[PDB]
Amino acid sequence: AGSRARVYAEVNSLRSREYWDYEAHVPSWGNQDDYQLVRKLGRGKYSEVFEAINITNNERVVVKILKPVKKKKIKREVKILENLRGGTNIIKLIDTVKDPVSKTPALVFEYINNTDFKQLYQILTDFDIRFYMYELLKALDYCHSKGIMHRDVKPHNVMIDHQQKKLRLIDWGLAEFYHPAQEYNVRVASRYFKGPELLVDYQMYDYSLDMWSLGCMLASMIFRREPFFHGQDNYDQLVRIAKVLGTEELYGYLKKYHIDLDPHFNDILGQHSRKRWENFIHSENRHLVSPEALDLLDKLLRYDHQQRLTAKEAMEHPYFYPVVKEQS
Ligand SMILES: OCCCn1nnc2c(Br)c(Br)c(Br)c(Br)c21
Ligand SMILES: NCCc1ccc(Cl)c(Cl)c1
Ligand SMILES: NCCc1ccc(Cl)c(Cl)c1
Ligand SMILES: [Cl-]
Ligand SMILES: [Cl-]
Ligand code: NA
Ligand code: NA
Repeated sequence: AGSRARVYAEVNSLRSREYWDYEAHVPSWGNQDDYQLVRKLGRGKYSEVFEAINITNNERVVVKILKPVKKKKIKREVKILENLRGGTNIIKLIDTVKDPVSKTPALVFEYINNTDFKQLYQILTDFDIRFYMYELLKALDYCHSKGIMHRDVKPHNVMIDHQQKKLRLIDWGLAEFYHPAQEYNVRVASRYFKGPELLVDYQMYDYSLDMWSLGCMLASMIFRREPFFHGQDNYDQLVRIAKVLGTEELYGYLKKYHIDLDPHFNDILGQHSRKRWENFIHSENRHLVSPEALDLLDKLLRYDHQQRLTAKEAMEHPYFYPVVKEQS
């Protein structure tokens, strides 16, 4: 009874228990021998990712081989991906497979030809940013409507094929089901994309965490400061936020939710006014900034997770009118 989501709060309760009870999920594990690994694409604490070919039909795919130890987390990611099947701009899980001898599991995803935006021919326009942000919001509205928080929204988890104009939200390994009043682990998201709720150890968070991360991406793309809030560690991350949003405003948020603040913060927060968003504009980013971009940003990068726009409200904002008009 501390906080709950403004949208989609009871949606899992209204579904069959099997929908959200991922520990009870029994995946159907197909045969990894149908896939030929071509090249390594990346590696994380829990997985490694390869480009591959399905030798039975010549399809190019991505294979994520899972370090098999933590079976509950595997079931969680599999069930979430199955629940999100067909969702707009969510990476498509094609199959769940195992090495038939070792039984190590892997996930097979659709291929996306991921653009490196550091190495571009013409770099992003105002319309490009509006377009891709709208496409990303479609994925977040979809997963939130499906009762799921992504909890790791960041540029590297948003694949964009800038030639075909295709966007996919990937890496659902940290995603969870939202249940009202549930207390969640705050050790989620990338440092630069962690919401203030995580940084102050507030466990009763919801889908609005992803909307903070989204806002951080919007700020970095319109202002060209990437990442926008560049903490040196989790403590400094909150200081970077407070230098923009203000310290008195932080304390008002903490008071509202009765949040205890780790006293190490007292020695590092200092005192900071809330800054005007227009302060971030200069000649190198002016062409990407508009009154409507700043109004949207202001409504996403708020301490109070409850008062941030939902993904749908964000999609409805005038910033996206040119996108909706072109899409019609
Ligand atoms: O869902 C976790 C996925 C991990 N992961 N890491 N790098 C990826 C790239 Br490049 C592409 Br293309 C795709 Br498709 C996926 Br899938 C990738
Ligand atoms: N968290 C997954 C990050 C990741 C790893 C590899 C690739 Cl190729 C991409 Cl796009 C993104
Ligand atoms: N890896 C692509 C990250 C990215 C870049 C630009 C935009 Cl506008 C978005 Cl939504 C996402
Ligand atoms: Cl959790
Ligand atoms: Cl700053
Ligand atoms: Na898809
Ligand atoms: Na802390």
